Amino acid sequence: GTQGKVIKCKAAIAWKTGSPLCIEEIEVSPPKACEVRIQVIATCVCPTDINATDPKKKALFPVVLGHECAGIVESVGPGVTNFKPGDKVIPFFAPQCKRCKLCLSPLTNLCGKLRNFKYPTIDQELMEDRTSRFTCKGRSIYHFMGVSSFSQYTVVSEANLARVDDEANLERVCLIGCGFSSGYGAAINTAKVTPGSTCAVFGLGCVGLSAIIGCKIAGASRIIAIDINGEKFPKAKALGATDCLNPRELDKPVQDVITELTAGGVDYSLDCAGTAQTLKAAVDCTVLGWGSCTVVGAKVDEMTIPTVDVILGRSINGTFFGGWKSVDSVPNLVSDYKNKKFDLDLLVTHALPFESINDAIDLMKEGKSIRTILTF
Amino acid sequence: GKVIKCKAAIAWKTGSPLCIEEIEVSPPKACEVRIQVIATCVCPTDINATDPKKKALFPVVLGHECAGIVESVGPGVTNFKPGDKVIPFFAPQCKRCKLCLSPLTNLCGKLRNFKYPTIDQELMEDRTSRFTCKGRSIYHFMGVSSFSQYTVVSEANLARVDDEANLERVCLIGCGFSSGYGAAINTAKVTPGSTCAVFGLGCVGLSAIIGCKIAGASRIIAIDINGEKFPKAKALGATDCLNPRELDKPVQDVITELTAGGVDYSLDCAGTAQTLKAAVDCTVLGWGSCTVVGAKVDEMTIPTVDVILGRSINGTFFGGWKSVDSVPNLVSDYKNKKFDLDLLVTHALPFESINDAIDLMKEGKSIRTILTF
Ligand SMILES: NC(=O)C1=CN([C@@H]2O[C@H](COP(=O)(O)OP(=O)(O)OC[C@H]3O[C@@H](n4cnc5c(N)ncnc54)[C@H](O)[C@@H]3O)[C@@H](O)[C@H]2O)C=CC1
Ligand SMILES: NC(=O)C1=CN([C@@H]2O[C@H](COP(=O)(O)OP(=O)(O)OC[C@H]3O[C@@H](n4cnc5c(N)ncnc54)[C@H](O)[C@@H]3O)[C@@H](O)[C@H]2O)C=CC1
Ligand SMILES: O=CNC1CCCCC1
Ligand SMILES: O=CNC1CCCCC1
Ligand SMILES: [Zn+2]
Ligand SMILES: [Zn+2]
Ligand SMILES: [Zn+2]
Ligand SMILES: [Zn+2]
Repeated sequence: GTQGKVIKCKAAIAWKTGSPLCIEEIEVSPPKACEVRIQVIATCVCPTDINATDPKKKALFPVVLGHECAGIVESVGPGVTNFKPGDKVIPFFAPQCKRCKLCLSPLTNLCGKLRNFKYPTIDQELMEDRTSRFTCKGRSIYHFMGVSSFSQYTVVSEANLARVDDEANLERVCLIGCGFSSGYGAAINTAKVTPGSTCAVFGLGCVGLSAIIGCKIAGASRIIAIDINGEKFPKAKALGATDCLNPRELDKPVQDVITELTAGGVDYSLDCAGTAQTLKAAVDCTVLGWGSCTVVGAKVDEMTIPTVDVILGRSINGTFFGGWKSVDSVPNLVSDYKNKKFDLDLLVTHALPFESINDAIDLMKEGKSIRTILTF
Repeated sequence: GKVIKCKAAIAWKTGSPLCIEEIEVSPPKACEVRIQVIATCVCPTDINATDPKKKALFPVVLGHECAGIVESVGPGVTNFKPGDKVIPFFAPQCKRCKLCLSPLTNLCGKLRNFKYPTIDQELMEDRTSRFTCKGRSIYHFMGVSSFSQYTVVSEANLARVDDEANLERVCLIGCGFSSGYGAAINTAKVTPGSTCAVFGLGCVGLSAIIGCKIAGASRIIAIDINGEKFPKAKALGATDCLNPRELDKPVQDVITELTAGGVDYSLDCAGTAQTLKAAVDCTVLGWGSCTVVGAKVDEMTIPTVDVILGRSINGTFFGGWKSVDSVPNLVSDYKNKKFDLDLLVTHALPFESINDAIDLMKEGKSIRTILTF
């Protein structure tokens, strides 16, 4: 684990699609220029990781999945000075090189670092110099979304991580790595929820729940939580939801129930589920004139919206990592948590050994968990 | 309260052109004004009403883009008097509802059908018509019905304008110009130094180009499959012109390459499945904004990834202008030469030759044909 030397450690590898992850012993090369090798302390399983193991979806194999985590810097490549061994950090799929047009713009959190703009899931599958830091059984392993946290040690670009509070609880702040930040920021930054406004959140998993926390912090007077899984309602309400609706138990489309309940629709809707149903419902349930729909989750490649709807005032946009300038914002979210601005503990339903990663996956696929904290 | 006998164009049924008929225009009741139409244009929306594939009501007095003068006002009306120059419009501002009070929209509670606005405001406020022809009551069209020497509109559908206004040009403010102009300024919210793309170069797209220029855009790309529309687009500010028919690559890729990433704002003033798709594709990632103005199809398919990567989509209704309050100002701006509406008028024809104005429009030979009496 010493600097400059290759590290051998446990990691979950997906040798191919539609298969369960395999606990292997891999070789993690040392960081090259502008890279940082991190000791992953805690990591969660995000549906996007599972999505990668879906035969119906495009992906690269073999690969070290995982991208939501927190850890400690083990070593930094040549020329790196903003990071040093011992620092607590949180990597993320959304880079912020701070040295490009996109990074300079206050209108986006995208970065010129990103290359693929049609399949973000298969981008950042290798380091800058198009090579991998991972090796297992003489084979080269693909990185995932610039993070690959399903390994006790991973190497990431400097543009893909932030140093956080020295006293940050790595087993909770790891949620800031993707899930929490994405939903929280979708409400605050992308949808731009305003005080006294009404909101609708579709999908009550970690993202949807964080979106609710965000709407609450933003001052929404009413937050309608929608999910086909009634179990998700208690946690939703505990986080600020004022109304809960299960499309499965309604005789009318859920968007028409929301419209009636609010006498015209909500000011802001956030789809944190992403199905054909939710995407359409998320747009329909907003008020005409100024209704705003924000796409957060997306299980489908397209959404179809009537021309008359946009003409009559409905707007549609979407988020990428909650609209946060990652490097600058992540440290702030960690501080907000330290100051108890929101409670990340309510997002953790399970905590298993890394070896039990496949069980963490099943729990999620089965919708029996929000987030499962995996530790090595 | 005299009943006026005049000529007007009536659409008796779908699939048939308008007919010049002698009609009886009843006097204005409460909160109403009887206008003497001085100049009116045919808008593609007027033409669509007679298209079998489109929802519409019959019989009907079509038209909604015009300018005229007050012939007589209804009981209690004080904001209008005979002789005042006025401009009616489909976007009402009754100033008696919740929507009118809201600074986040220019919609109005007077509107009732939000799925088919073209068949809305088909009758006055008291659900009765002011038009009669051969013992038959005729529907009004979008609260205006300008294809008549005289028409009656709700007070919420008109505004008094500058006494020295050239009704022969300011009539464009009744719909086409206001919508395109406002789409750029109010809806897309074009910013100084920005790059824009305008699809469809008819009266709306051209006005959108004018809007983009006034808003300070530094680059305005004009796209149309009809190259004959470019000269005027350039005359109004277009910096680049692209004809999809003459490009081997999809026009959106050409726009993206020509701008190294796309434009900041796109405005679709054509409305086909292709332009709507191109309008979104050609915007930059991160903050690209597509504003739907024209719409020939009921739906638009947006890739989920586009929105996630920063592109946004919205639409305009009468250019987002609070009609009653804004219309008078647009007239003043023209008076002050803030922009020149004369360029939008390509032809002039006697009202009775309305069907010829319609044919010109369908041949793509015109922007706006003024119909006079
Ligand atoms: N845009 C961005 O930057 C990000 C997007 N995401 C995406 O957001 C989504 C949500 O993430 P998680 O909360 O972690 O996932 P999750 O699987 O825990 O959440 C899905 C929830 O939506 C519900 N649902 C499914 N179909 C539904 C329907 N028809 N109507 C209502 N509810 C329905 C489920 O019952 C479940 O509670 C995922 O699709 C994920 O890939 C995650 C991070 C960032
Ligand atoms: N949202 C709102 O409140 C309003 C919407 N409109 C609508 O806006 C649209 C435009 O109105 P006008 O300028 O008066 O109509 P128009 O018929 O004169 O304009 C259409 C123009 O687009 C071009 N075009 C057609 N297919 C094209 C393609 N694939 N690519 C590029 N250009 C293409 C045509 O050659 C033509 O020059 C109409 O659909 C109209 O109903 C008009 C007023 C207000
Ligand atoms: O879950 C993490 N990341 C993904 C979510 C879908 C859009 C791109 C980023
Ligand atoms: O062209 C004039 N008006 C259009 C405005 C958008 C709705 C259909 C009517
Ligand atoms: Zn994720
Ligand atoms: Zn950057
Ligand atoms: Zn019109
Ligand atoms: Zn009103």
